[PDB]
Amino acid sequence: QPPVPPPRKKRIS
Amino acid sequence: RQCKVLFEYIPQNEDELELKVGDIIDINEEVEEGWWSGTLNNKLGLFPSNFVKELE
Repeated sequence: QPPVPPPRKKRIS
Repeated sequence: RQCKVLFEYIPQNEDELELKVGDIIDINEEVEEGWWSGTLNNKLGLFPSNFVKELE
């Protein structure tokens, strides 16, 4: 099955 | 360190790389669990690590 992207919380510092 | 894209990824945020099956990404660093920065076609952006396989 195709993967589900994890949630994002952060931009690159 | 390099990885190969196993699954397509259509970005959800403008700082994320668009991925196509077979792309090779040069890995930079972990931003947060599951999300790494890397370079692809001279672009630096974020990508989801469960979409790729790390190469030797």
